[PDB]
Amino acid sequence: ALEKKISRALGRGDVSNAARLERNANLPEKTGKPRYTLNHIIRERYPTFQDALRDLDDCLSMLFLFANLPSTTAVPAKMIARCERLCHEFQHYLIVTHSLRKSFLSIKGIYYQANIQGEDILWLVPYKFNQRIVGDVDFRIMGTFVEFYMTLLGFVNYRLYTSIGLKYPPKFDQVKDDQGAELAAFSLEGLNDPSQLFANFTFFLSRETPRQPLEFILRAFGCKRIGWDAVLGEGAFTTDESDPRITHQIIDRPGRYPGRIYVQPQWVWDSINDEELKPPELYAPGAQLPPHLSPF
Amino acid sequence: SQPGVMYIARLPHGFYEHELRGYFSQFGEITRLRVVRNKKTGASRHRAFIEFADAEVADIAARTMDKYLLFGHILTCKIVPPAQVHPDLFKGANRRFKVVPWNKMAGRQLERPLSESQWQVKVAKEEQRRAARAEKLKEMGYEFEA
Amino acid sequence: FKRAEKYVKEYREQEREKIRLARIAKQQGSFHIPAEAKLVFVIRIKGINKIPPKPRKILQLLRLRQINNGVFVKVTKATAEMIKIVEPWVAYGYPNLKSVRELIYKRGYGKVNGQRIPLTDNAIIEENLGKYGIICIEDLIHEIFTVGPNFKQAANFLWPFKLSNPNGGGNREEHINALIRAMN
Amino acid sequence: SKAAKGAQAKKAAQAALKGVHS
Amino acid sequence: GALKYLEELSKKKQSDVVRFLLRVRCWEYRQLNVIHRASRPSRPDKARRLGYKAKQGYVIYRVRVRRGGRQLKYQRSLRATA
Amino acid sequence: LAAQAFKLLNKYRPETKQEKKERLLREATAIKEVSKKPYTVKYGLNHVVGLIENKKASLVLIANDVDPIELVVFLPALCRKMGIPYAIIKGKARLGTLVHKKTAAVVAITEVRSEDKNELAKLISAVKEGYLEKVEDTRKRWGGGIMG
Amino acid sequence: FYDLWQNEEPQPPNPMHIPAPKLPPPGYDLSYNPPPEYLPTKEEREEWEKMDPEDREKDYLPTKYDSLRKVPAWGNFVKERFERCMDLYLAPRVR
RNA sequence: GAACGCACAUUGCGCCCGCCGGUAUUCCGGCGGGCAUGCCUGUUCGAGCGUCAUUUCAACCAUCAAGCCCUGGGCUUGUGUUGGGGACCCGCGGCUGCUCGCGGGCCCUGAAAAGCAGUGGCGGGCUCGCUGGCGGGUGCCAGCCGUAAAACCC
RNA sequence: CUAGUAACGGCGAGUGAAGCGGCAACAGCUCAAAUUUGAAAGCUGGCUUCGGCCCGCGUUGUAAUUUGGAGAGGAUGCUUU
Repeated sequence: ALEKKISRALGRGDVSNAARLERNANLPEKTGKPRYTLNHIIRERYPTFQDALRDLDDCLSMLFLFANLPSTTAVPAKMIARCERLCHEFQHYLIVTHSLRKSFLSIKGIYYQANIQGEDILWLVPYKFNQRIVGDVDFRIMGTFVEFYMTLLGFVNYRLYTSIGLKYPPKFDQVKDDQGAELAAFSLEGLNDPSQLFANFTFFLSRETPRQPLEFILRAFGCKRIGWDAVLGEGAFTTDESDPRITHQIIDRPGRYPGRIYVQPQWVWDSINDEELKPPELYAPGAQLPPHLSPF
Repeated sequence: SQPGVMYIARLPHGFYEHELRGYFSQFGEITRLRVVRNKKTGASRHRAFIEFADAEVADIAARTMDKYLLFGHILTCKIVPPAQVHPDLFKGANRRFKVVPWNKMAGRQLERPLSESQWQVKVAKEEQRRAARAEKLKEMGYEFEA
Repeated sequence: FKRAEKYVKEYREQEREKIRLARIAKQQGSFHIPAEAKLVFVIRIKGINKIPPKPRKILQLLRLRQINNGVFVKVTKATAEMIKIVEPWVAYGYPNLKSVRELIYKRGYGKVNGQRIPLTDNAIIEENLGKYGIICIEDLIHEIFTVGPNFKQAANFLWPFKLSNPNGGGNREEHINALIRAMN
Repeated sequence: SKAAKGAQAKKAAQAALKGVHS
Repeated sequence: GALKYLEELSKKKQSDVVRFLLRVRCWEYRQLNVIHRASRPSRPDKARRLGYKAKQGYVIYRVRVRRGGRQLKYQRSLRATA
Repeated sequence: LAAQAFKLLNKYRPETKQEKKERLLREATAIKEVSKKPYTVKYGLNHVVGLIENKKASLVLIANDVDPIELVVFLPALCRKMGIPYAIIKGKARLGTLVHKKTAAVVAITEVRSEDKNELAKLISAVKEGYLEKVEDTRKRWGGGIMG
Repeated sequence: FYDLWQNEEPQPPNPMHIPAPKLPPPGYDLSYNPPPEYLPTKEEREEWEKMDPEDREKDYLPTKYDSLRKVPAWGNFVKERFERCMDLYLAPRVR
């Protein structure tokens, strides 16, 4: 009926009444919030939190892909930005509480397994690359899946942040995010084996490496200082290679400081998987890499 | 099968030559068209004559475009009767009316070097026109020299 | 069927564009911009139906014909004159790092052998270019942002971007970021 | 010939007076 | 304003305009129901002077009544039967 | 001509309820913490008839589908008698959209702001050259018939 | 924002609601640097590139890579991800 | 019973939303709440060879920039005009001359209008000749310039 | 009371009032025909944290002003809530 009213206002020549009716409609392109109120349905479907985590497996998988997916008429840009912000807030929760346990990467992308309240969650992210959506696909049911899982992940994030005492939503400023802060845009303030891995070391990732996943892994297990290039992002350490503070630098190429140690991301992944510090000599650049394993 | 000449007046600035031909070519085939324009400056006088091959389509166009409010101009679309058609009325039809800088020609003719005796014609013209002006201002009284 | 008001409107736009082209051609093409070369994103918008010959030649030299096409262009004196010629059809300005990064990661396609493929593999872009120093997609990202000698071949390699039509989202220096933010 | 010209002129007159849409 | 003109027109019921309009309406009413709801008064000046207001709660109802005698004449008026 | 007239009358539309309450709230808070006469399209049958009779109206647009047609039959003759230019338009719903109502039997314009007075004058001349003389001979004749 | 679990009490799951089964854990065959026992032959890779999609018992073959920059992104990801969505809402669940 | 889910002379027979008990998500039984007609106001849904509107007639020059000079006042470049008529005053180019051009001063007129159109070229287009190349005609040019030759085009 | 009068009537049967006068009781008003036009100022519903917010009716006329022993509009100076 309100769509009938806004069409009536458009056909009647009343621009101001059209603006009032579209303000009243709360249409989900100028807002990014889900179009309907879905509190009661997700309350009745999920009575407790571990079922919310069990479906949050697929929910968070959908949202990470959707944040790496482009925008069309059925999927606008503002709730894609909300997907990005909400996924990044969830990653901030994981890197604060160290709830991530396992991480396995592949030609799918990367699967991640995290335990929350004794429940395992597996969720998959593809790489930072152009994905073609050729074929016969329906994007309206995609948008329904979108708003459903914004509702679920927003309420799960609020519940988990209240459980850990962190304030929600944590603030982020638009200047540094518009400079490319990515995971450094969101500031989190505490009041309104994983830790021993990378307790006190120094990490730098180069211009070739995917910045998002290795930053997620490094911050997830409490590595204190991780830096990157100026063009990969903003809000990091000094980007100069001549700084002697950085001990391990992740490179994958076809400087050469003696005090600095040149390693490859396979070394990071096997150190995360095995928890036994697989050696950098065996995973040195310029040589054929010995295989790793999927620990699942 | 006689052609029908059409007088269109109160032309808006813009409805000049090819727009007239196209818009009334939607109405039917045009044999000729001419916009009356000024001599000194190339500019329309808000007036035009269009000759169609069919007289009935000319009457139709003039009837349904007569009092048309176009760009603040109410048009004047009247069919000139066959007896009152001037013979060489479409003299410059289907031709561009080029804008020619007459005053720039006059100035660069004033710049142009005359050689030896046309300056003698210059001073001769100067002297007897000064003589006539001297008679005119000696009628009232004002002396000059040189 | 087309009415007379369209004809007179068309003629008025063509005339105004003709005097404007004569004005810019007569006047010495010096912008109020420092002589250092810059980088600007250019996205062309619907405007005048009939394009004069010099603007369509400049748009073809800047490869902007299809719906909602965008291209990065250097800023020196000649390019400033070119973009000042085609001002009413284009909108330009300084992009941001996240703007170019997201714009190439969501919509980055390549041209080889006169055909347009999606960027699927880094092996594809390495087979396409080979030996000018580019080795991945992040390479042409900071080649677009940080100035260098490899602008022309990289710009010729990339298809220009067919951004989705917005739902309501002169010269400016920073509002273009919000434009491409809503254009994507 | 003449009938086609008359029909085209009447169609153009109806398009000019009563419009084209519907 | 206009109701004065409509009152003067209603006072000429055999003139061309009013006769034409009365015949066309009679044809339509004859083919409708005997007692049918009228959206608005056909004679707004007459309804307005009798107390009709364009307000929720006011209704017009058109009704046809067979004319003629009941030589015993019906002492009840046809308007009362309506 | 209807498009030109509706361009002018769309320039001079009245205000909706929301704009009126918004403006009145603005004056109220300005008083908490100068104007000229408003110029609008005049509507309503009795109001417009009173404007025509007092020679205040400048142009009158009469709808052609008033279901009790007696409400408007005298209006062209009245405009002819008092000298106000008039025209018959297609649609009472069109005049209604202009005045923010469902329908409008007749609208009138009396006076305007300065910046388009000339335009109004041209429009008046337009109808009195484009509609009034094309109607002048057929306004007196009976219509219809099945002769043939 | 207000808390969703303001008054939380345990609720017994009724037997008719059948939850969707979770995705299987990742096997050893899906690493991009797998052991040499896991590498298929080139003839098997050609036969995999030959016949039609969705005719396969297994949708992936392991491919060895020397660096993360050498790893590309498979785009049908979205569609197969899209595929499983209508699974959970159009492939019915049998207990 | 006006008597109102249907019948009524039977403690009978249906539809919609729920519950309980007895083998029970399937079977049976019972229970709770609703289901008449005319009309008024509102809501929502739907029909009509009843009816209108749907191909911007808008804005977009510099709302100040750049350069001088003695850093405090100006100067310079930024070329942007509807068309006619008149019972006038001139100036300057032309013509053997009448007169005609270019530029002023004074009036009048609705964004008004009823032939009078003539100045030389360069290119491109069309056309017809000679064996892609060579030559001329043109009331073609929504292309330039002012006679000397270009610009533009590819 | 007028008054079994006037009036009407197979002028037979008969039928049959009213004004005035005395008294009881007393009380007056609302619309339509006007342009609020310098501002539909009017009203039914629904939502309510009850304070103010939405849809609708209505310009083919809902408020105010006026009702012919009247009235309106200006001016004017007192008197009323």
